[PDB]
Amino acid sequence: MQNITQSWFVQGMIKATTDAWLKGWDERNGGNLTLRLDDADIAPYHDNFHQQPRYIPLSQPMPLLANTPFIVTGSGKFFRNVQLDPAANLGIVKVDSCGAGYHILWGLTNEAVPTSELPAHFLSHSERIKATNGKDRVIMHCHATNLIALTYVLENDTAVFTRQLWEGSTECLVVFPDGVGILPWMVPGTDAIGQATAQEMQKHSLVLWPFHGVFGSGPTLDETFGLIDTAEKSAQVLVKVYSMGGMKQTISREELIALGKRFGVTPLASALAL
Amino acid sequence: MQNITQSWFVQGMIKATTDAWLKGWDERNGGNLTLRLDDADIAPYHDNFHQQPRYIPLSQPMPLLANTPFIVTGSGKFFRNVQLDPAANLGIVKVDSCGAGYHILWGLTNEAVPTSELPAHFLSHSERIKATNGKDRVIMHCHATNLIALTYVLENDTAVFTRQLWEGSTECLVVFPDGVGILPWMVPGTDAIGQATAQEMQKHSLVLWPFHGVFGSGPTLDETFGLIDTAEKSAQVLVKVYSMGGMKQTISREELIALGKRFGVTPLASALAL
Amino acid sequence: MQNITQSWFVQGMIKATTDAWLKGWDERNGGNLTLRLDDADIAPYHDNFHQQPRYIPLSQPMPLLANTPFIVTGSGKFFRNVQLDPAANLGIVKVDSCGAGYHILWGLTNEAVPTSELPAHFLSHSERIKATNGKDRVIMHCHATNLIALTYVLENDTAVFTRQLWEGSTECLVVFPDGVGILPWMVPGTDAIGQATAQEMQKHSLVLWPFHGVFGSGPTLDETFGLIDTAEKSAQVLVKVYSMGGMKQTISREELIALGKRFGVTPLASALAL
Amino acid sequence: MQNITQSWFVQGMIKATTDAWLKGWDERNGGNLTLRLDDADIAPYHDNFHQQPRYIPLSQPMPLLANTPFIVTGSGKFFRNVQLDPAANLGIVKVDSCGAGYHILWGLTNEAVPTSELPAHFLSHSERIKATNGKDRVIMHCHATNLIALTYVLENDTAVFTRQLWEGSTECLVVFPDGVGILPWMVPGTDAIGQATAQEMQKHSLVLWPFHGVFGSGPTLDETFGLIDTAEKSAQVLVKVYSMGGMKQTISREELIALGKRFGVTPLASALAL
Ligand SMILES: O=C(O)[C@H]1O[C@@H]2O[C@H]3[C@H](O)[C@@H](O)[C@@H](O[C@H]4[C@H](O)[C@@H](O)[C@@H](O[C@H]5[C@H](O)[C@@H](O)[C@@H](O[C@H]6[C@H](O)[C@@H](O)[C@@H](O[C@H]7[C@H](O)[C@@H](O)[C@@H](O[C@H]8[C@H](O)[C@@H](O)[C@@H](O[C@H]1[C@H](O)[C@H]2O)O[C@@H]8CO)O[C@@H]7CO)O[C@@H]6C(=O)O)O[C@@H]5CO)O[C@@H]4CO)O[C@@H]3CO
Ligand SMILES: *[C@H]1CC(=O)N(c2ccc(NNc3ccccc3)cc2)C1=O
Ligand SMILES: [Zn+2]
Ligand SMILES: [Zn+2]
Ligand SMILES: [Zn+2]
Repeated sequence: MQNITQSWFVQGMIKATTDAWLKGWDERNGGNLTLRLDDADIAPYHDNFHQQPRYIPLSQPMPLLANTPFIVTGSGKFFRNVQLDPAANLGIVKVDSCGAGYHILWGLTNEAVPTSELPAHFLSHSERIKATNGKDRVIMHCHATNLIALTYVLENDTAVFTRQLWEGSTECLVVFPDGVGILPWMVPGTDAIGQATAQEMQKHSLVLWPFHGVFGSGPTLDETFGLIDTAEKSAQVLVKVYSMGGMKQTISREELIALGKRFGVTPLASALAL
Repeated sequence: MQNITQSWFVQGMIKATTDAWLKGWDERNGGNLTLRLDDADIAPYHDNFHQQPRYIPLSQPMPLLANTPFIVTGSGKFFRNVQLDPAANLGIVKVDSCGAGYHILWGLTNEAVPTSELPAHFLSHSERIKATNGKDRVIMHCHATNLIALTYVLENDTAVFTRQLWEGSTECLVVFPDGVGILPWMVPGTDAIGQATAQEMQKHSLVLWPFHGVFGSGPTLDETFGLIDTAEKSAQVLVKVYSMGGMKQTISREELIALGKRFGVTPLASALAL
Repeated sequence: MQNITQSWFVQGMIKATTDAWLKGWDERNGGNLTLRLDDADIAPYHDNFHQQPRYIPLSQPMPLLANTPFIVTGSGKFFRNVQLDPAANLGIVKVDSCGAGYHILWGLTNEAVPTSELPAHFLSHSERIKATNGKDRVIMHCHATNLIALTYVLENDTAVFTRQLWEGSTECLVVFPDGVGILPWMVPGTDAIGQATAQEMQKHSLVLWPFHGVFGSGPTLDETFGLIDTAEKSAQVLVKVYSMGGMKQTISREELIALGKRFGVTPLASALAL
Repeated sequence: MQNITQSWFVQGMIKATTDAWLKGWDERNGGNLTLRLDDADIAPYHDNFHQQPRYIPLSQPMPLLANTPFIVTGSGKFFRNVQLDPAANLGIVKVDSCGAGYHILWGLTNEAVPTSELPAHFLSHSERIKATNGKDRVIMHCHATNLIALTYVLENDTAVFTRQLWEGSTECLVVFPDGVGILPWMVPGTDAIGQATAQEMQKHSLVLWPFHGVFGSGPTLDETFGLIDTAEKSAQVLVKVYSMGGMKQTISREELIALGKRFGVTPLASALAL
């Protein structure tokens, strides 16, 4: 029998980390990746399961994610090294039936632990199932080069930042009609910043952090990568245009209304009012 | 018998799309490619043709493309994965006797359909055949990065933009003396955008969609790729000098007038006036 | 038996050169890279050892490096060509028990000689041992594109340069809390530059050569790569922000101390108080 | 301000129970009804809300239904009396932010509590959101007079039972292509019967309990009533024909394929096999 590394999800995880390394958003060990699975998916690969599932408690209870398996990226690992050693960089966990801990059933070899952003990754998983009726399954974080440079010149508010991104290209409005949410500056790695991010996940599928990076979610990896990929391309044009002397002509407010009606999308009221 | 995946026109598609994802042009699902073929080309590959060709009516009758087969890229597909699975992403179609629709013969599995810009393809394919006596065989669309940012700062004029594009490099004038078409901003995926795009093809081989991208048309795949990339290089040259404070010396009109007649080429008279 | 070229350190250094090759940092033959080894790491591979080891005396005595084996690159050797020929581009040397000479054991064939900057690498190799108690093992030098351009604009003072890099990315204060030291411009390849470069290595892990390149040290082959990669990305963001027109809001001094307080890193007082 | 008793959802809950009383399926206090609302629906009626919302703990957590309001019928109430005193027979509940209980805001005066079959209603509400993508909102239970008679004489199996009601009338195929579910006889009002009912709701929108009654689901009250109404009328002609001696000519298996293909409806596999 083929080992678990030949499964459909493991091969998918290599594709995401390999291509992000060529894009240039994951210098050193920046970025994380988590995926949601089903109990039927991992059924044939019971042989690979470790004989000692390590148990790690949860920071706070998550009743909604009871008996839910995930495949995550280990902490302190290089995204470029994932394609070379899947066993030592990845792993699978399963949330207990109570919602206060998980068991490491494979991977994370040599006392490796999941990403330190797990409280942010798990809290946003819960708030997106409710807002999508169990469709979104993937959470991704990356330090988009063109998005970080924007937070130093643009006002740090939800309205104007979302409006600016809509004018970067035509397809931007269609992909994320709900806009993006930007927080004030906060120290990473704390639960106080995970709650704020999870609060903004209730209304948007794209989250911005000033001077740090970006957050996104989607149904599958291909659709999740496309959401971030489209967002960064719009930022690339703006930085190039802004250094030329600033914007001169752009899409009018009424023009975006006509675009929204054709594709059956509802633009954000706050942003369109600008 | 050699598989259809190894044919010359299939190997042409895998080369052209992969060379566009590596240039940062086709984020998400942006981009499509239709190439005209002959009945002799598809004759040896009758074994792999589908036994139940689904019939899909065309929006408008196209008598000039009757009995003319085409190869198309699927709608909503990702240019990164075309090399990974050409059959699920590429397809072949054939126009019926009366020019009212088309049949699916191979590819486009799992209820896949040709690209949503198909009406914009056939309206321009028919016109380009008339202008160049059937030499044209490729239609290319992609989201070049530096090209789009030019529309945000320069006047959206056919003559003005072509004039600037000629001064960016010495080879640009010879490659496209006919100039590049420009259109107002409009909603994609409609037959109205198909008419306007095909209408301007009577006098230009390239059309620029503001804030969206570019439209290509040429005799073969190799020249079509280099037809737009020549304008992309002039844009990258233009972008760098613009941020420097402006352009101070360039090719003068008196230098340009003698250049074309060295090669015996007829320049665009409208741009020569400026 | 297995060739020494199939060991861990030979394959490991092949990665480091090729990765930096595509970044655009090491055109022609610029840049250097050495790694410290152990006697046990090379014990079983005496088969590839040269029968007669050539002897070269050191310019100045180095007592701390006595009887220690190293692996280095060759002078006048491009970083691209290494993967095509491991033997003709690398070499392993072992300093004598006195600290005055070394013998070439394997590699460096065809009268190959180590890099001309060997005094600068050996001087910094010894002095980093005192500071890190033998943890650091790699010294790297390469022409980082965006760090070179910064010295033309920013003043060459430790307090100003360190603060700007800390503000271009959140993680910078955690990666190099000691700051970056700046030297005056000197003629390369001499011994005067080697003594000043080592002088700054007592209080910095990143030393900048104006208009020439950067120096950095790391515990392993990958940590030293990320250290330069993290610092390069920070300078890349600062280049666009400064070129876009200016910098308007920033991370305040109160936030900077709070960020370093959480991760247990002491910022440089002189630059922090700015 | 218009009274809450004249709202669009209270006047719609009277109609559903009054109409079933004239059918005869709700003798004494048999049957109950629940409806899902939105927070905007009950916002204007804040004035009439009780100042001391009673808190009732739930048997088991229901995290998916957090912060969701409903309207239900009381326990031990007569369907005939709802039109006489709406405030004593109906009530408004709201699940808390965690999912372990609910409050009572209006109605159910003189210490009245919701129906004893709420866990069955709540568990089916949660499940049908996943299998339908948030469209089904209503759950109804009633004792069909004839459908009980069919159980005493027909084999208690899912396959033949589904196919027989499919032969009653032509519209039966279109309305419920997924058939009906039949459970082994268990004592009503238990948590075991609630879990078993929810499992069958993952496939079909009609559930049969032997000798007791029926369950239904739909987007609105009118659409939910017509599902059971169509099922009952189809079962009416069955016993009428059956009591005359049995069937003599019925619908062939072939005609079920032709009718389903006409309206783009995929029938059940096992039922169509018979
Ligand atoms: O109404 C309910 O929400 C509840 O409200 C009141 O409770 C408040 C507490 O009095 C108050 O101190 C505070 O609680 C904090 C607590 O002090 C902290 O220590 C921490 O709690 C963590 C806990 O220490 C940790 O062990 C774990 O808890 C799990 C628990 O061990 C495990 O057994 C299970 O709990 C189940 C419980 O055993 C069941 O009986 C039942 O619980 C009922 C309970 O019996 C009812 O009385 C009622 O609780 C009231 C409570 O009485 C009020 O005082 O309702 C409960 C739900 O039906 O079900 C439980 C779930 O299965 O799981 C526990 C967990 O879910 O994993 O984790 C704890 C969280 O990290 O934090 C709490 C919260 O800050 O605040 C309470 C809310 O106001
Ligand atoms: C949300 C859902 C839920 O049930 N929660 C919760 C709160 C408190 C709690 N306390 N448990 C406890 C307290 C003291 C001693 C033993 C157990 C358990 C669960 C939420 O927060
Ligand atoms: Zn980050
Ligand atoms: Zn496009
Ligand atoms: Zn140098």
